[PDB]
Amino acid sequence: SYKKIRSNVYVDVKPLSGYEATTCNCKKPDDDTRKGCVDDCLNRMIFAECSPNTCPCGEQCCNQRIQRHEWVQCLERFRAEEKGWGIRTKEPLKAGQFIIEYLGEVVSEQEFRNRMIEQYHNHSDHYCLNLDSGMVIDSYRMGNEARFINHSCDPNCEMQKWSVNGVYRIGLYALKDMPAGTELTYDYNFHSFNVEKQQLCKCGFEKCRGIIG
Ligand SMILES: C[S@@+](CC[C@H](N)C(=O)[O-])C[C@H]1O[C@@H](n2cnc3c(N)ncnc32)[C@H](O)[C@@H]1O
Ligand SMILES: [Zn+2]
Ligand SMILES: [Zn+2]
Ligand SMILES: [Zn+2]
Repeated sequence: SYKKIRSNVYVDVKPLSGYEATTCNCKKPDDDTRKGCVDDCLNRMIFAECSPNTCPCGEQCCNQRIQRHEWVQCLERFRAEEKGWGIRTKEPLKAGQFIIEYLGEVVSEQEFRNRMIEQYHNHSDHYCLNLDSGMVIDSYRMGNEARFINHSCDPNCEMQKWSVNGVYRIGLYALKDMPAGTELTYDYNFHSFNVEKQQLCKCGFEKCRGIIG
């Protein structure tokens, strides 16, 4: 029962990273076929996508994934046993691959708290990641499919914080290759917000830490 958005909705804050990542220097290819910014390009080293208007690789680069909204067209929602809904791929996924950007209403730490008691009173799930400087990305009412990814103590994905054109945004990247049909997951510990609301983890894992978060 959420509203589908294609981009973050900035409520009362601004996640300005404060660092103008420019001149990624990594050289441009030669074949339209292949890509431009290998596993290098000085920018990707400080998790800062390249500003289109300067990247040596022109329109055919690969470190602007979050900007160009280059999400994977495979994710499929589905009923996860004792975890309600969940997301999974229909196409395999090499590791380190950009999977999708995590959207929502980016709000302050206090703006969220209020929502946490003023509206998310009688609520079961927890939809929001830590963004930066207390600012949070709330997705209880708005966001995309990522809001549907479950937690695992042995994640196959990691949420990463990148400076995009001067604004911190969060993308979901794979940690390990995955066979089609595999459910995407990430560790809510260093990413998801902090509310003493707790739940038993149906992670289904050997050394599972027992509790979410
Ligand atoms: C943002 S939602 C993920 C989508 C959700 N499964 C649904 O049906 O709408 C987060 C909630 O899903 C459930 N969940 C996600 N991962 C879980 C896990 N490993 N174990 C148990 N519950 C999980 C918990 O209620 C948690 O608060
Ligand atoms: Zn570069
Ligand atoms: Zn670039
Ligand atoms: Zn677990």
